[PDB]
Amino acid sequence: LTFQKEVAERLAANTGSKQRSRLSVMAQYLCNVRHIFTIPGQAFVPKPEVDVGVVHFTPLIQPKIEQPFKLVEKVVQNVFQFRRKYCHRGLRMLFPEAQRLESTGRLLELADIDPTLRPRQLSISHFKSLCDVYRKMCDEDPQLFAYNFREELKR
Amino acid sequence: LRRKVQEGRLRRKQIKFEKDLRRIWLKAGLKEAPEGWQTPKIYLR
Amino acid sequence: PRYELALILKAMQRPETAATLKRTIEALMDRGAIVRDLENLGERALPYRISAHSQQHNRGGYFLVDFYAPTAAVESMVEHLSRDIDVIRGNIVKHPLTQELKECEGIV
Amino acid sequence: AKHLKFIARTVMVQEGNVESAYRTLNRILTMDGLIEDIKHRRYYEKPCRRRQRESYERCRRIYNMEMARKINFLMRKNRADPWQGC
Amino acid sequence: REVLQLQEEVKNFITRENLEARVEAALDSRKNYNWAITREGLVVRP
Amino acid sequence: DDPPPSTLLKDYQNVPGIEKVDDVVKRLLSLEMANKKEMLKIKQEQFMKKIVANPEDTRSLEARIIALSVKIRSYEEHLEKHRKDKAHKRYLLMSIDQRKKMLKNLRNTNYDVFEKICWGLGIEYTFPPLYYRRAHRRFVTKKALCIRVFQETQKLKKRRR
RNA sequence: AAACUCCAGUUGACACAAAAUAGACUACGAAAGUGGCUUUAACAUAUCUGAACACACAAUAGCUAAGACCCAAACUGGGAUUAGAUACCCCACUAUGCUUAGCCCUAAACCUCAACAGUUAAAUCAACAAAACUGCUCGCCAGAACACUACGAGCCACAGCUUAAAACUCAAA
Ligand SMILES: NC(=O)c1ccc[n+]([C@@H]2O[C@H](COP(=O)([O-])OP(=O)(O)OC[C@H]3O[C@@H](n4cnc5c(N)ncnc54)[C@H](O)[C@@H]3O)[C@@H](O)[C@H]2O)c1
Ligand SMILES: [K+]
Ligand SMILES: [Mg+2]
Ligand SMILES: [Mg+2]
Ligand SMILES: [Mg+2]
Ligand SMILES: [Mg+2]
Ligand SMILES: [Mg+2]
Ligand SMILES: [Mg+2]
Ligand SMILES: [Mg+2]
Ligand SMILES: [Mg+2]
Repeated sequence: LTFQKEVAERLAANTGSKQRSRLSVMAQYLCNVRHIFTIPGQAFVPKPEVDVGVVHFTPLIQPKIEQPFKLVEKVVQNVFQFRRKYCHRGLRMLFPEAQRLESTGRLLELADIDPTLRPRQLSISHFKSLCDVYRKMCDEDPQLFAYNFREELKR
Repeated sequence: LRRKVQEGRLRRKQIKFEKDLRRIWLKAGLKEAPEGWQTPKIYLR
Repeated sequence: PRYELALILKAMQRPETAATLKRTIEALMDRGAIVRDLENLGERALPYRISAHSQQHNRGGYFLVDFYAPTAAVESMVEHLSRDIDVIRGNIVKHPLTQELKECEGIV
Repeated sequence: AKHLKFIARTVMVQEGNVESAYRTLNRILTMDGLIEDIKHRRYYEKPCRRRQRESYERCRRIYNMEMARKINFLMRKNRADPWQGC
Repeated sequence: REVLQLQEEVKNFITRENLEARVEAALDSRKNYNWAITREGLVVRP
Repeated sequence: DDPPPSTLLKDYQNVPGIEKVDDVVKRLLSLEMANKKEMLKIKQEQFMKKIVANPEDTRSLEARIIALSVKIRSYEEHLEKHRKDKAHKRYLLMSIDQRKKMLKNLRNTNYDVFEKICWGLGIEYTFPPLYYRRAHRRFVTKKALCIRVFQETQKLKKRRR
């Protein structure tokens, strides 16, 4: 598939890269993703002001996270919402305020994750651990997976 | 991958620093390092 | 230095106003001040409604206290004026007479 | 809010001429700068844009006054030709 | 000259001895700081 | 130490009959009822009387050093309370550098006055470093090790002889 | 259209937010910056020049700890829209904008004019910009690209900042 150059780079970005983001984790925990080559905008007949990358996806035999897609999506989005901060600042936003501080600590201890790790420095195994522990917490709390902190801030 | 390369380079820098420090006291005649001396790790936080 | 305290006091009867003025001047003296004069500008409607000490005021008595105090006194005095319940608003300024009236030759 | 009402921005009607009173109030608000303030406060103007606008307006006013002064000064010569023919 | 002016002026300062009398005298007095200016630069007192 | 608050202002200290006035006038004409700058003026006058040969000559290098030292003390007193005042930190640092330059000139020209100034103002003249280079971690550790290695070499040589 | 109807209008009480008009002024500060009121401290140097690294500062953005939260608002949701819609409009709400103690050290950080001293006589003067020059000092530059890059080194910075090349290639830029 063809994407914009930046989107293709983010899809195929390694840990620590300036383009490491939600799309990187989401695509790479399920597929082998390769950004093959880039086509400049001058090669398209109405010339755009952006470059175009070509990305190849090969589904993995063993997905790197054995969890439901929406759970991983929520975890990755909340991790990357504050991209330049410590990862725990994004992780605490997964829980209601009353148990925010305690639940974040429990999650980080059970997942064995250094709180000072930034989102761009998290590998797919860290996300696997966090997603497993969050799945356990959701199973032990039926209303947790549907929590939206913005709606709680509306009130 | 640049993290692995960079940390390997930092390790090699620390090794070079230790080697130079050792060279000095070996040339000075001391068989071992100065009594109680321990080379600090200055290239790692 | 020489200071001027502009005091807007609650609209009270004469005895209470006298007591408040005595208390304020005594606080000034206790903080090391030498009071030069006390001018009464009159009781008048405030330019706007002022809320102080959980009370709304539309009228007030305006007074001026000229005095000399050490520089350290001013801050302390301000705190005292914040606590006096009979003071709507107290402000200490450098006395305008100390400010020099520089002379000019006109429009260049 | 803490001020007395019916003193600021208040106009009395003369002989039931409500339109004239409204137009006088509009003039007062315009020359006091309140209309332009209200209209400019609807959206935030960035400080750099605000500074550029004020500089442009000031220099436009200065240039226009200088041009008007020049035209008025040179208007005196615009009369009938006293040496017609030669 | 400044010293002598201050020496004569201090005689009228408020002290702890004359506080009450001066307070009452001020209460029975009014001072006006208001005055207006004309286009010709002339002070018009109230 | 600061002048006592009862001391008179510099401009009202030689008026004839200033000692024959009321206590209230004395208070009004004392440092107690003034700002800090008059106290600094009194400090400068005291230092001039104690140090310089001609206290009236404010034009000499020693007088300038005294005035700048008083100003430096004022800036230090300000910065003790105002720790985040970067402008006054800059003023203090520039003033210290300028005083060092004046002290260097005084040392080069008049050594006796230089000694008298250094004693009177409690100034410890220091010679500038010869080289200006960063003392980074590697250099610091290496220099420490070299000093130590010299020490054990000295001990070993003493044992040998 | 969604949204709200614990909504809306008048009246009263009521900020850790931002400071109409003055300002058509052109001031203060080394620069960055600084425009609500009062008070206290307070704006170095009586030769000049003098640093990527020494010593102290540096808008906005960004990061640690704590706090405040009206309004604004990267992102994140929802409403409306062609025929692959509006990225753009509407609603809600984050980081952030604020305070305290620390980092980070970047700008079209620009008057795109290095600091001091002097001249207005010369042919004024490639052009444009902003009239043309002189003395003296420091800094910097010697074709383009590779390259605000690689390596080395330093840094509370960890795909960050400063310093900064070579090979191959071209007759230009
Ligand atoms: N390198 C020194 O420590 C030093 C000492 C005395 C005088 N100077 C003089 O400073 C000038 C610059 O010398 P450079 O080109 O070799 O230095 P540089 O610019 O090449 O930097 C190398 C080192 O010299 C220091 N340095 C740079 N400029 C300096 C200065 N003006 N004064 C003191 N140290 C400075 C730097 O901190 C750095 O550590 C020379 O005229 C030199 O005579 C330098
Ligand atoms: K500019
Ligand atoms: Mg200099
Ligand atoms: Mg140099
Ligand atoms: Mg900064
Ligand atoms: Mg910030
Ligand atoms: Mg917020
Ligand atoms: Mg220079
Ligand atoms: Mg080149
Ligand atoms: Mg670089």
